[PDB]
Amino acid sequence: SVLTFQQAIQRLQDYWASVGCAVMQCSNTEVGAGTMNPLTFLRVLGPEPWNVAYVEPSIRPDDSRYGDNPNRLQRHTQFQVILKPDPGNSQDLFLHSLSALGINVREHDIRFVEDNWESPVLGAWGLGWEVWMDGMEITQFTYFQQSGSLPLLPVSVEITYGLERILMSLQGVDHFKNIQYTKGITYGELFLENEKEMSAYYLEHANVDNIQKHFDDFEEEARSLLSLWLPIPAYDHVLKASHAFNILDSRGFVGVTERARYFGRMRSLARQCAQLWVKTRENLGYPLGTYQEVVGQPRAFVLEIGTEELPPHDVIEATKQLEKSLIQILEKRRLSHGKVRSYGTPRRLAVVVENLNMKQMEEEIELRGPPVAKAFDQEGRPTKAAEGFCRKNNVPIDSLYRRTDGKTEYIYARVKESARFADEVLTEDLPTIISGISFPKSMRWNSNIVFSRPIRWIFALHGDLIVPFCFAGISSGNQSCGLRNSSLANFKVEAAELYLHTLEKAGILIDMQERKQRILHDSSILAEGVGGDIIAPDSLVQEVINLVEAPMPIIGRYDVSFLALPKDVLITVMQKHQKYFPVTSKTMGNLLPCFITVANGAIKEEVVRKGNEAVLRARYEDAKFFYKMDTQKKLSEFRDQLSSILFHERLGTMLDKMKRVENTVAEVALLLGINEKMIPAIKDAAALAMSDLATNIVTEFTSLAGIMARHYALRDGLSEQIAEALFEITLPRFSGDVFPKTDPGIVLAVTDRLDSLVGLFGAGCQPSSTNDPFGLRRISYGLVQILVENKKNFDLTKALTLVAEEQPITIDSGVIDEVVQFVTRRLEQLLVDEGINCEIVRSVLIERANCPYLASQTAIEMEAFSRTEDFPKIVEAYSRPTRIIRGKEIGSALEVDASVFEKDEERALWSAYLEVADKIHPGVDIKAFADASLELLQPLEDFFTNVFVMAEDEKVRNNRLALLTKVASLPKGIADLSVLPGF
RNA sequence: GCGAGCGUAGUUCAAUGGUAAAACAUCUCCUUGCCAAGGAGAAGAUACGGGUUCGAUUCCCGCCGCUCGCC
Repeated sequence: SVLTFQQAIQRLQDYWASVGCAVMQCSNTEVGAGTMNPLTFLRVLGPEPWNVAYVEPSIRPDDSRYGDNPNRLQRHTQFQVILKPDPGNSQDLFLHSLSALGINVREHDIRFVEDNWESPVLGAWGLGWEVWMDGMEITQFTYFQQSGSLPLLPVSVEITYGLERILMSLQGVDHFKNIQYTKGITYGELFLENEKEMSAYYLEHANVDNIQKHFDDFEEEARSLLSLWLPIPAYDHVLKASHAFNILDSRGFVGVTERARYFGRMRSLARQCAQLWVKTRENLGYPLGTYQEVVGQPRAFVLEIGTEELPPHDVIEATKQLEKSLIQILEKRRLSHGKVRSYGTPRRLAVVVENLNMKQMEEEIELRGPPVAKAFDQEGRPTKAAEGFCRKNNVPIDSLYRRTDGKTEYIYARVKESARFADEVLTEDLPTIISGISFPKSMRWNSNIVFSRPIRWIFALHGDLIVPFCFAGISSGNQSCGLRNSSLANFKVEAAELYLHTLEKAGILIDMQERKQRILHDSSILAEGVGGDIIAPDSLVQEVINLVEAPMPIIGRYDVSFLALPKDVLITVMQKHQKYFPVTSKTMGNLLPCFITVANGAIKEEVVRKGNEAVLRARYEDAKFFYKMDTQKKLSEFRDQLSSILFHERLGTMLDKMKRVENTVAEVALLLGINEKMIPAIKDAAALAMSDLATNIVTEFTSLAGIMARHYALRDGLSEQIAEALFEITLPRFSGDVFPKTDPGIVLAVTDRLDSLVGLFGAGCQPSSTNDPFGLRRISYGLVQILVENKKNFDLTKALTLVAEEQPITIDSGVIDEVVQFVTRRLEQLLVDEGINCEIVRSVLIERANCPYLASQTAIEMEAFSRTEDFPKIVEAYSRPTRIIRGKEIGSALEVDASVFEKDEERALWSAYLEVADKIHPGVDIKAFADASLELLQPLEDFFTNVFVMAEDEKVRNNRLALLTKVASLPKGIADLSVLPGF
C-alpha cells in the first residue's frame, strides 16, 4: 500500500545508515529548528569529520493556530542529515534516498530551485537549493560557510527533510489530521489536542513576567558558565533562553523597539560559545583525525563547464563575461578564428569557436624601446637600459637602428612570433579565463577556489584532440552528463564538430533563444484549446527559461468558486510564487479556471498535472480565508493597527508618520498650484492613506501594498478619485515604473517623500558612505521625476522649511541646506545622462536649481542655443563688464543717475539697459534673453571704445562703475555665465 | 551589506612598458591705454602606498574618495 508515517522514518534512517551516517537521537530541550540542535551548530566547527543524521521535532509557538489550517503547526517533525566533509555525490545520494522511501523518481518532477539561507541570531549562512516535487517544496539543501562568526573549514552539507509535507503528497491527503500514522491509528488522533491546547498556552495564558525574568536568569547563567570554560551547559542555557524569547514574542508582549535589543542580547552569546568550543576541542588534540589536503587545416573548439544548478540570473551574466574574456585572449596571443558563439543551461555554460587556427600567425613586428637619452651614450651605448632592452628580446645588440620617433630617438629592432601549435597556448591561458568569471554570491566546496556552484566536469576539446589542463581538482576530458536519470546520463563526444548534434540527441535544447520559442509556442496551443491566451510578462519568461532544460507544458484546472477574489491576487499567487502562466479568455478578457505549468524531461504528465492542481488549491484556500477575515471590518478601522510597524527608532512607527502628513498636505497643494475645489477632496483621502499596510493579505503578499487598498476603498463606497489616489502614494516602486498622473495623486506621493527625507536626514541616518541603508537614493531620485515628468512648478527651499517643522526631533536651519544639495546632485545626474553637455548643467543649476522642472526645461533649451553662432557673441558681450570690475571699492550702492553723466556713450548705453531690463524679468525663458542681449552688445563696444572708466577724478568715477555693475548683473537668475568655457 | 565601474594640470580629455600632448583658465612682453580681442613666450598633473622588471601612468597586491544595481 502507501507509506505510513513511521515507515517513512524506519526506511530513511536505515538507508542513510547504509551510506555511513551515524544515527543519533534528538535532544531534550525545546528548539525551533534542527540546525540549532547542539550537535549541528557546535560540531561543524573545526577539522573534525562528522557524518551524522537524526530526527527531531521542532517547536515554534508563533505559528500556533489552534490546529485548524491544514499546513501550519506549532510542533512539526523534521529529519536532519549533515555531511562533513562534502563527499562529492552529495546530490546523487539524495535522489537515491527519495526512491528508497518509495517514490518513483523517473515519473514525478524533481526540481532544484535556488533559495539561500541566512540567520543573524546564530551568525550563519550558506548557499543552496530547495527541492520541489510536483510543485510542493519538500526539502532544503545547503552548503554552510559561516557558523558563529568564524568561517568554516571544510564546508558542511545540510539536508533537511520535512516529513509531514511529504506524507500529505505521497498519500492524497489535504489536512494533516488524516495522515495515517501506523496501520490503524491516525496522526490527528495522537497530536490533535496537543496541537489545540498548547496553542492556548503559547497564545493566551502564558504568564508573561515569569518568562521575562527567566530570560535574564538564563542569560546570566550562560554568561557565567563561559568563565569556568564549560561549553556544553553554557550552550544549553542559550537554547532555553532563546526559547523563552519566542513565547514572549507570541504573546505580543514584546513591543516594537525591544526586538533590536533582544536579538543583540542573544546573538553575542552564540557568537562567543563558538570560540570556546573550537578551542576546548583543540586542547584535546582532535581525537577524530584532521582534514588536510600536428599541422593541418583548422578545426572547431568547444568548451563546456558543467555545474550544479545555477540561479536563473547567473546564467545570463556568466555566458557573457566568458565569451568576451575568450574573444580578447584569442587575439592577444595572435590566433585567428571565425564565428564564436556562447550557450547556457542551468547546469552548463558552453562556448563554441569555429574553425580555430592550428598555429600562431608568426609574423615579424617592429618594437621601439627606450630613447637614446636613457640607454644610448657616446662611447657608452650599453649602459643599463640597452642591455635590458635587448635581453628580453635576445636579438643581438648590433641589430639596432634609429628612427625619427618624435625626437629621433628610441633605438629598436625586430622580433619573432614563435609559432606554438595552438594547443599548448590554450593550456597556459584557459585556467585564468575560467577563474575570471565573477558573481555577487559565491561558494567554496573543497578548496579556496570560489565559484557560484560546484563545478563537476569540464569538457574542452579541439578537433579530435583534448586540450589538457586542470581546474579546481578536475582534469578536463571528453565526457558529459545528459538529462539526469536517463539512459544518457553519461556519454562521450568524439569530435568537436558533432557536439551539438549529440547534445540534442539526449533531449537537451541548449540554444537559449530556441527554448523561449518552444515554451511560448506550445503554450499557445493549450491556451487556445480552452478558449483563451496566456499572460507572459517578459520578466517571467526570462525566469522560466532558466529553470528548465527540456521544457514540456501542461494545462491544469482549479476551482471556479475562487474567482471571487481580486484579479491581482490570483495572478500574483500564480506568478510570483509558483511560476505558472495564467489564462484569460480573449473574449470578455478576464480570467478562466486554467493555468499552464512547465515540466522538465521525461514526465508522466498524468501525475504532475494532478500534483500541481492540488497546491494552488491550498494556497488559494488560505488566501481566501485571509480575504474573508479582512472584509469583516470597515476600512477606516485598519488604521489603528499601524502603531506596531517600526519606521525609525528615535522617531517612531508608521501611524505617527502618516499622522504627520495630513497636517501638511494642505499646503503642498498650494506650492504646486493645485485647484481650490480639490483641496477638500484630498484631505479625506489622506487619512485613509497607507492603511492597508496592516491588513491580513498585505502581511502575506507584501507586494500588494497599494493594490489591496484601492480594492477595499472602492468596495467600501468612496469616490472614484479618492480610491485611485489611494494607490499612487506608492508609485514609483522601483526603477522604471509609471508615475502618478491624477491630480490628488501627486500631492501625497510628494508629501510622503518629503517626510521620509527630512526625518531620516535630520535624525542621524545620513547616507555618507558606500552603504545604502533605508534607501535614501531612490527616495530622493523619484521626487524629481514626479516633477520633471509632470509640468509642475515647485519650491525645494520652501517646502523643506515647512515639512521639517513637524518632526519630533528638532531640525535646525543648517541640516536642510544639505538635503537641497543631496537632491540637486541627483538632479544633475539625471540630467547629464540624457545626452546633455556637462558644462551647461552646472551653469543652470546655480540659480535655477530650486524648481526641478524649470531647470530641466532650460538646460535642454540652452544647449541647442549653445550650438548656434550667437553663443560666442553673448558669452563675450557679458564678459567685458564683469572682468573689468574685479573689485575697485564700489561703495555708493546704486549710483546709477544723471548727477554728472557728462560721458558721451553713457547716454546711449543706459537707455539700452533700461529697454532690455524692462523685458528680462526674473523668470523669463532663454530665447527672449538670447534675442534681447544681441542689441545690447553693440553699445557696449561703443562705450568701451571711448569712455575711460578708471578714475581720473576723485569722487565722480562711481557712475562709470555702477553703469557696468548693472549691465553685468542682469543675467542673475537665468544662467551663471562665468563658468562656461570660451570666456 | 555585497558586487560592478572609475580616479591625469586649476576645469574637460589623448596616450601607452621606458624625453606624458592639446583646448579653456593663469602669468609676462606687445599698445587707436584701463575690459575684450589678434601676436610671441613661460609655468603647471597620473589620489596614496607596496611588488617584479634595467625602467610602470600601463601588469600584480593593499588603502582613500566618487558613481551605480541588490539587500
